[PDB]
Amino acid sequence: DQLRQEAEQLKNQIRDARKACADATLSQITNNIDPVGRIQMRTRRTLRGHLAKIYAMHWGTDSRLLVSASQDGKLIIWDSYTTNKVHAIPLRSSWVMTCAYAPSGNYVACGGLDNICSIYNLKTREGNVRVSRELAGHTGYLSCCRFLDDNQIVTSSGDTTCALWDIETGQQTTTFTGHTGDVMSLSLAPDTRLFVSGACDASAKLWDVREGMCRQTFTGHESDINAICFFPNGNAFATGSDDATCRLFDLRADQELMTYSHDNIICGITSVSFSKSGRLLLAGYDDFNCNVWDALKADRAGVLAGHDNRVSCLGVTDDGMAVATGSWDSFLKIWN
Amino acid sequence: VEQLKMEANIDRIKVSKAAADLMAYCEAHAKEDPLLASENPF
Amino acid sequence: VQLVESGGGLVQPGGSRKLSCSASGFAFSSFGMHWVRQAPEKGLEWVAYISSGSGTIYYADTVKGRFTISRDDPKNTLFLQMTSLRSEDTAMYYCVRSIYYYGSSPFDFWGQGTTLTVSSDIVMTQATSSVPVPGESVSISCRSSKSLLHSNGNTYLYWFLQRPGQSPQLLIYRMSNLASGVPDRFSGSGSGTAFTLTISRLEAEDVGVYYCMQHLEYPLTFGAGTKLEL
Amino acid sequence: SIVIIIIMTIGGNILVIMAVSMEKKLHNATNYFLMSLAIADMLVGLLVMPLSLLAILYDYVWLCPVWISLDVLFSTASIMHLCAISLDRYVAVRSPVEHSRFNSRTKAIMKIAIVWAISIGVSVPIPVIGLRDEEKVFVNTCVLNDPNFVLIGSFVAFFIPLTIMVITYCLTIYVLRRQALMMQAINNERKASKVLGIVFFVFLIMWCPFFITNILSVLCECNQKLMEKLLNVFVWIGYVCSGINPLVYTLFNKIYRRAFSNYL
Amino acid sequence: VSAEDKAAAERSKMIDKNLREDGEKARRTLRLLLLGADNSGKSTIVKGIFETKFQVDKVNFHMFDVGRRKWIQCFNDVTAIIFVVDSSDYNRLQEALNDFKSIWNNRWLRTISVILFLNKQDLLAEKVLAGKSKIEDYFPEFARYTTPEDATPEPGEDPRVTRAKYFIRKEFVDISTASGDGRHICYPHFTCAVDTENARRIFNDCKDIILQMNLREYNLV
Ligand SMILES: CC(C)CCC[C@@H](C)[C@H]1CC[C@H]2[C@@H]3CC=C4C[C@@H](O)CC[C@]4(C)[C@H]3CC[C@]12C
Ligand SMILES: C[C@H]1CNCCc2ccc(Cl)cc21
Repeated sequence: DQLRQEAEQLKNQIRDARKACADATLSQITNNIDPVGRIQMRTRRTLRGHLAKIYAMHWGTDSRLLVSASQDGKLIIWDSYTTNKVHAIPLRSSWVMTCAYAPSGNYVACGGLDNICSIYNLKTREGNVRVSRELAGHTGYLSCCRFLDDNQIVTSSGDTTCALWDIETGQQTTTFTGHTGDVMSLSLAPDTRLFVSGACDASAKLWDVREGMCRQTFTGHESDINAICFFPNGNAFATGSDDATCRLFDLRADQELMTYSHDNIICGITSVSFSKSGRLLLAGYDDFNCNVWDALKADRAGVLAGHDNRVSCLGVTDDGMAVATGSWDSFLKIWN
Repeated sequence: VEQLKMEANIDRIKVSKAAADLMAYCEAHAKEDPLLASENPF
Repeated sequence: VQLVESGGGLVQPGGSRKLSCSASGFAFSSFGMHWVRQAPEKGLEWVAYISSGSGTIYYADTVKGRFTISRDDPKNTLFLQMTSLRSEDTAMYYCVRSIYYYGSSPFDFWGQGTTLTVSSDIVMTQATSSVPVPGESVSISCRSSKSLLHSNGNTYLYWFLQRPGQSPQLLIYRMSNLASGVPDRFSGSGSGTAFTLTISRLEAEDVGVYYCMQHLEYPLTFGAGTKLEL
Repeated sequence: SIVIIIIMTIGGNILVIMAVSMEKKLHNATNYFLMSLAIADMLVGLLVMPLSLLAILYDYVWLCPVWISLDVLFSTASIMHLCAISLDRYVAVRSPVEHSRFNSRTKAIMKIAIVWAISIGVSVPIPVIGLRDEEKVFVNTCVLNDPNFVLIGSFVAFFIPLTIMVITYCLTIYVLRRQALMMQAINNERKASKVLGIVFFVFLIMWCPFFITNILSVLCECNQKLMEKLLNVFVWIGYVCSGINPLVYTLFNKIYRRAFSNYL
Repeated sequence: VSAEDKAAAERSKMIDKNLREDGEKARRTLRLLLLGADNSGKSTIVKGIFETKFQVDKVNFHMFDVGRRKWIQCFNDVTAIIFVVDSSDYNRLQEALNDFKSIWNNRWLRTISVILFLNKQDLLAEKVLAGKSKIEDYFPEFARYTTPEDATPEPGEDPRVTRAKYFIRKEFVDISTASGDGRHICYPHFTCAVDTENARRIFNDCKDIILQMNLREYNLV
C-alpha cells in the first residue's frame, strides 16, 4: 500500500530527470550533413542445399566462413568465395532457433525449443565434428546465444532470465532477473563487458556481466521486441518490434534519439544490423524484402527484394565488404 | 523500489553531446566503409 | 590415428605382389590417401593418389600401366597392385593421409612402411650435403624451377623432417603455417622461387634430413634433402 | 474477316505464357505443361492458320508437302497435351497422398519429352511420300489423298485419345461423387465436376465432326463434292479449338483472373 | 584452378549429394500439432517437446506436444492441428471457446485446417440424465434451442443428450463459419476415453485436406 506510492514517486523523478536533458534532437544537428543517396546492391552468390526455412545465421571472424541453421535438422558451414561446402552437422533436435560462431574459429553453438545449448568442436584429430558439452538449467526455450571466449557464453531464454555459463564445468555462475516477459535478443559489447537484452514486455535492459546487476531500463515500444543491435562505439542501441517501428537509444542520455517508421510498412521486424561505420542501418521485414535505413536521418536509402518469403536472418562481415540474408524459402544470398 | 532508486543515481549528459559524438564517430571512419572491381573479393 | 602397412618381401623380376594398409582411429571414408616411395639413395618419390570418394585417380609417369590402386571403405583398407616389377622398384613404401578443404593440413600423418626387394615437371633444387652444427641458429634453403605462387594467394610448399629410424613428420604447410604438435622454434618464409627454413634453437631431437615438396601440379616432386649433423 | 480468330488465339497464347513467368509462385509440375500447350497453340496459329486463308482467297494452290506435315504434327501435339492433362488430373484426384510425394520437375520434363516425341512421328513421312509422288498431295488442289495415311494415322491422332479421355472423365466423376459421402468440403467437390464436364464436352464437340467426315469421305466412296464442301468448313473448327483450350484450362483460378485483369 | 580447389569441389559435391538424399525420407512423414488445456485428455486421444509416432495404412505420422504467442510461429508447415476440449465441465467451456477463437484467427495458421475433438461424452450424458445441473444455469440461450429435424442420433440414445451434444457442437462450429473464406475447414468429432477409431479419423481428414490442395492446384476450384 505504501510501496506503490514510493515506486510511482521514483518513476516520476526519473521521468523528470530524463526530460531535463532533451536540449536537442538528431533531426536538427544533421541538417548540415549530406544524404548518402541511392545505394544499389546486387546478388553475387546464391547458396543452395537447405530444404527448409532458415532461422539462424552468423558470420566468422575471417570474413569467409559462414554458418546457417534450418528446420531440416542440419547445420552447414559455407565458403562464401567459392560456394563450396566445408561441414554439415546433424542436430539432435530439429527445432533449432539460434546459432553462434566462436571468435577463435574452433567451436559453434546452437539451441532451440529443447531448452539446451549445445557446443560443437570443429577441430579434432579424428576429422569428425563431435559434441563437446550440453548446457542445461533453463526452464523455457532458448532464443539467443553469444560467445565471450572459449570458456564463457551468455544465453537468453523465454523464462524471463539470462545466464552466464562456464563451459569447462557446465555450471551457471550468474543469473540475470528482472524481466517480466520472454527474452528475445542479445547483443554483446565490443569490450566484452556489457550486454543488452530485449523482451516481450516492450522494455530493454543493460546488464553488468561482472556483477550480475541491471544498470538501466528503457521503455517506449508498444509490443514485443524481436531484435537488438549494437552501435560500434558501445554507447547506442538499435531495437526492432512487431509494431513496425525502430528506435535508437543512448546509454549516456538515457532516452530515445530517433524513430524509424513509414506509413506504408505494416509488418513486423525480424532482424537489425549495422555497417562498420554505423552510417547504414539494415532491417528485415515480413513484407518479403529488406530495407536500408540512414541512421542519422531516418530516411530510406535502398531495398533488397530477392526473396520469396519472410526474411529471418541478417548479418555483416567484420571487414564490411558483404551482407548475408536468409529467408524461409531455403536460400541464402550474399550482397555487395 | 530499490531498482528505481539505484537507476535514479545516474550521471547523465546532454542529448546534443551524445549525438555529436555519434556524428563524429560516423564521420571519422567514413573512408573505411566499403558499402557506403579489382578489390572486390566477390 | 594409426596407420599400419603390410606385405612386402623378396620377389623375382617379372613377378607381382599386392600391398595392403590398415587404417584405424579416424573417419577413413573422409580422407584421401597417397603412396610415396623412398629408395636408399634416391629420396622420396610419389607413386599414386586416390580420392576419398574414388572419383579421381592419378599415377606417376614411371608407373602407368603397371600399378593399380584401390580403396575399401567398409573394411578401412587400402590396396596397391603391382605387376611386371623391375629392379628400380626396390624401395620403402609409405602410406599418407590427406584431406582437402579450406584451412586443412593435407600431409599431417605418415605411416611406418614396408620393404620390397627385387632380385614440364617442376624441378625442386637443394644444394647442401651436410651442415655441421646446440643453441645455434640453422637456416636451410630450397629453390624451385617455376613459381609456386597461385593467383588465389596461396603458395604450395611443404616441409618434412625425417629422424633416424622414424617416418617423415610435417612441420610447415603453405610456407607459414605451423603444424599441430610442433614447438614454436620452427619458422619459414620466402617468396617466388626462393624459400628458407629457420630454427631458432637446436636440441638433440632436431637431427635429420629436411625435404621440400610442391603441390601445384601432378606429378608431385620432392627435393634432394639436406642433412643436419649435430 | 475470319482472320480475327488468329489474332485472338495468338493473344490468348501470349497471355497464358506470360502469366507463368512474371506472376511466379507457381508449381512447375502443373504450370509448366500449360506453357508447352500454349506454345503449341501459338505455333499452330502462326504456321497453319495464315496459309489456309491464302488457299481460301485463291481457291487454288500458291507449300502443301510441308504445310500438311506441320499442321498434323502440331494438332497431334495439342491432343496429346490434352490427354496427358486428363490422365494427370485423374491420378492427382484418386490416390492423393502419393501424387504429392511424386511431384517433381522430372515428371514435367518426362511428359514434355514424351508428348513432343510422339507428336513428330506422324509428320515425318508426309514430305517423304509427297516429294516422290505428286499425285499423293495434288488432286485435280492441296489435299492428302492417300488412304494409307488417312486410315492409319487418324486413329492414333484422335480415336485412342478420345477413349482415354472418356474413360478418365467417367472414373474421375465417380471418384469425386464417392468422396463427398464422407460443409465447404462437399461444396468444393461439385465445381470440379462441373468444370470437368464443360471441358470434356467442349473438346468432343469441337473435334468430333471433322474426323468422322474424313473417315466417311474415304471408306464410304456418296457425293465427293458434298464431302469436300463439308471438309472446307469443318477443318476451321479444329483450328478454332486452339485458342479456347488455353482459356478454359486457365480462367477458373482467381490468381489467373487477377493476373489477366492486371496485365491486360 | 589448383588441385586442392578441385578436391574441395568434389567434397562439396559429395556433401550436396548427401543433403539431397536425406530430404527424400523427410517428405514421407506427415506432421501434426497437438494443443489443448488441462483435464482435456490430450495424452489419450491416440493411445521441452513430447513426441509420438504411429502409422496407419503405410502412412507415417509424427505428432508434437509443446509443454504460445511466439513458439507457434514455427508450426506453420504442419498438415493439421488437433484441439481437444472437455465437454463435461460447463464452468470452463467459455475458456475453451476463447482459446479456439484465438487459435482459429491466428495470422500464422491461416492455411491450416483444424481437427476438433470433443471428449468425454459419457460423463456429459450421465450428468444430463442425473439432472443435478442444468446448462441454462450458464447458457441462457439453450432453453430456446430445439433439436434439428436432420439430426441422426445413435439408436438407443435418449433424446436429451443429443440436444446438449448438438448445442455444444453448434457453439463450437459457429466460430469456424464466421471467418476463413474457404481457406481452411474444421472437422468436429465426438470421442471418449475408450474409443480406438480415432486413428482413422486423422488419416481420413488428412487425405481430404491433401485432395483439396490438389484440386486447388489444377485450377478446378
Ligand atoms: C503418352 C501418355 C499416355 C503418357 C502420360 C504419362 C502418365 C502415364 C504419367 C503422368 C503422371 C504419372 C504418375 C505421377 C506420379 C506417380 C508416382 C507414384 O505414385 C507411382 C506412379 C505415378 C502415379 C505416375 C504414373 C504414370 C503417370 C500417370
Ligand atoms: C489432314 C489433317 C487435317 N488438318 C490438320 C490436322 C490433322 C490432324 C491429325 C490427322 Cl490424322 C490429320 C489432320
